[PDB]
Amino acid sequence: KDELLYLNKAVVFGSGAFGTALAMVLSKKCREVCVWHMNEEEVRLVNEKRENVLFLKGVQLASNITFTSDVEKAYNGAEIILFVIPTQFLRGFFEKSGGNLIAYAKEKQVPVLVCTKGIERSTLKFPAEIIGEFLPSPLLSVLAGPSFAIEVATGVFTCVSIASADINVARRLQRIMSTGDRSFVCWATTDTVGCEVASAVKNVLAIGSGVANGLGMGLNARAALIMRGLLEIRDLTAALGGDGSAVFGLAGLGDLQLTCSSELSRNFTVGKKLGKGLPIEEIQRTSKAVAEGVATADPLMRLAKQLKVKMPLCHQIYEIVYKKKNPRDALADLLSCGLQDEGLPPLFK
Amino acid sequence: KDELLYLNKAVVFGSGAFGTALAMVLSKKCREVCVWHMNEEEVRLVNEKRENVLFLKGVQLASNITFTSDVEKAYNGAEIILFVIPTQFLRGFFEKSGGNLIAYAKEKQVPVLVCTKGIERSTLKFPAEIIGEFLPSPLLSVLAGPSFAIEVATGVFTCVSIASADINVARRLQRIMSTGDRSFVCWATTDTVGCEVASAVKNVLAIGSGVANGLGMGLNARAALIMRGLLEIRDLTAALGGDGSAVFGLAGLGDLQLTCSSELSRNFTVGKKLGKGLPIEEIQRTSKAVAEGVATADPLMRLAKQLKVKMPLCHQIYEIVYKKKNPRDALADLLSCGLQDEGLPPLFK
Ligand SMILES: NC(=O)c1c[n+]([C@@H]2O[C@H](COP(=O)([O-])OP(=O)(O)OC[C@H]3O[C@@H](n4cnc5c(N)ncnc54)[C@H](O)[C@@H]3O)[C@@H](O)[C@H]2O)ccc1[C@H](O)C(=O)COP(=O)(O)O
Ligand SMILES: NC(=O)c1c[n+]([C@@H]2O[C@H](COP(=O)([O-])OP(=O)(O)OC[C@H]3O[C@@H](n4cnc5c(N)ncnc54)[C@H](O)[C@@H]3O)[C@@H](O)[C@H]2O)ccc1[C@H](O)C(=O)COP(=O)(O)O
Repeated sequence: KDELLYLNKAVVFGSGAFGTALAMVLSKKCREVCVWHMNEEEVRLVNEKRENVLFLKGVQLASNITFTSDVEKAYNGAEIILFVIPTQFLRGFFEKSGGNLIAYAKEKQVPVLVCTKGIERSTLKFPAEIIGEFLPSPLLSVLAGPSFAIEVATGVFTCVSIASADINVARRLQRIMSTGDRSFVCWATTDTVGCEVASAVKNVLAIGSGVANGLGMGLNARAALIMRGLLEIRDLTAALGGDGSAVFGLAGLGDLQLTCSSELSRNFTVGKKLGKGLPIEEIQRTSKAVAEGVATADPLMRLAKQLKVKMPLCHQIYEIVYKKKNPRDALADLLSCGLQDEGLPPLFK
Repeated sequence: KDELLYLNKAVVFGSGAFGTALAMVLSKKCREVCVWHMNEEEVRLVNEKRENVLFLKGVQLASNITFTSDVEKAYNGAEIILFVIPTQFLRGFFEKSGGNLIAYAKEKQVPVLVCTKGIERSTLKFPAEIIGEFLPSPLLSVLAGPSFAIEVATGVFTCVSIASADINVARRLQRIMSTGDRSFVCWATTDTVGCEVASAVKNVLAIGSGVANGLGMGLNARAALIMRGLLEIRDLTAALGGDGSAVFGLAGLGDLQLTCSSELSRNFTVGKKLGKGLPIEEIQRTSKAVAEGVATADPLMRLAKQLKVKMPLCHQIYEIVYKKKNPRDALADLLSCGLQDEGLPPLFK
């Protein structure tokens, strides 16, 4: 079935750049799209201006997108639910505001699409695992790929993966999310673990790429970091029981290479500033958008230690981000290994 | 052993941007480096200016680099030979000027490092196979990775792969080419087929990335092209009997992602101009540097046909370059497939 599905209503819990961008996609597919934001005064401003002046400036909202601070008005009648709340705020949302949403989603068996990327600080859980404490796992699918919000929001060609345990669920969602003007194209997979691992780790690597840039290194170095970094995604995926199909697909390779290669990435930008010598405390004090890699770096290290997975690049980035290791010392220690084989396994016999 | 090796002399056959860049690397490892160039008047100019004003403007040559037009003086006493002559000119060099060089390399068993990328028009041969008509296989190794000439020549951090059938040869060359200031770092491998396929095909794909950019597409689109394109490298590598370890290594993923992402790529730049509406004939007449993808695209299609390997992106790129196909029509034909699975095989159970 290559034919598109359309809905009466979608709800997006996530008022940031990406939640808004995905609301813009859904506006083409749904009669009505509701976006939930926590602050009522800010909601009124966004609705009045027909522009998310908080988190996606310069993009006029479609008329069929409405912001609200009322969780129940947001989800009522929704036929798909998207979560795009940043990782470290997801749990709080369900604890504070999620009770009746949970009962609704369960009652009406509403598909949930997790678009958040990262690892939660103390629990070491991926976003879908956080959500899985509150909602049944069969309702949960994962969206992941190279999808900068500004390009997605304005309908510039974008490919993403949708992962679900059951491939027929992924294929249905692919028909809901994909657009007939071919601006947003989804590809189905079952590798939910590979998708979420790649998504979380790629943000940490992107800080590394930004550090390289800030230190005055070039495009050759960036390419080397992407290539060696993907190995870390691959090894963690294997240790966590993922089948690894996502690693060299849109969620892994595609998103990793995208995020490591542009200042549009908030994580890249954090890296650049660290490489130029700013402390993380000042970066984060003056930042108006979430850089998930910052909070992910520590729980990623703890998870990898637990599973005995060596992640040399992510380890040094963690040292820079959380232990104030001078980026030049981190670089030196990274390259202290001496000469080696590329060391990749054959794909073929 | 990971201690560096130093030579008395190296010779580089290839006076272009990359040959000159690699001579700059070798000037750190060798007492003397000779670069062969076909034209004596231009040789005198380069030597006088202490700058390759023909093909690498703005970079001052090390004092221990000398250009020459005399083949026999170039290789005399050299303990490594690099070939960096563009693919379509390699054969002519051996037929017209290579007789004594060939005897020297054989008699003294001098390691030869092939740095040229592409596929030769009539024969469908990779650069090491062309050279392999004249020099025996145990002397041939291949250099491949994300290594833009300007960054290499000026000592900005670069990683490359060196492939040889015997891993011990590759590891020896790695010790000769890698620098102690850690500016140029080599990784050993045996996947010579994978390296050379990736090197040839990535140039064609880079034209495609350029076309996307010239058509006004964004970074999300670029990431998708890189991800899908690598599958074509992978499939062709399998058909040609490579073990595929290089596909997601520096030669494949690394070099592809680099070349598809920067106007420093000659092939990207050709693509961009094609995407903007310029005919290939105008591009080629105002071109001051080789775009290997242009000439490669034809034999690449013939080889893929011969092997029954589908290469959907490379096919459309070939149509744009050789058959006057409107880039917008090529894009439409690419995007007419309907919704699919990502369809990558698992790496693990
Ligand atoms: N922005 C993107 O391009 C992008 C974003 N994501 C993910 O989307 C998630 C949402 O982040 P966002 O980009 O929408 O973030 P803003 O920083 O734009 O929004 C902040 C939201 O958080 C709320 N918020 C802020 N503070 C609080 C507190 N204290 N409490 C509760 N709620 C709060 C606020 O009200 C907004 O709703 C996050 O997990 C990202 O990893 C995935 C895909 C893409 C891209 O493919 C991508 O991955 C981009 O890479 P990158 O390197 O990430 O740019
Ligand atoms: N330039 C690079 O950054 C680069 C270049 N290469 C390869 O190096 C090989 C040599 O190319 P070059 O870049 O040095 O090319 P110039 O165009 O700089 O030199 C032309 C040479 O050809 C001679 N020449 C010119 N016309 C003739 C004729 N008619 N007869 C004989 N000899 C001739 C001339 O005298 C020079 O020696 C070629 O196969 C490339 O694929 C690999 C690695 C890198 C980079 O990683 C890389 O791959 C770059 O990607 P890209 O997309 O390619 O930019």
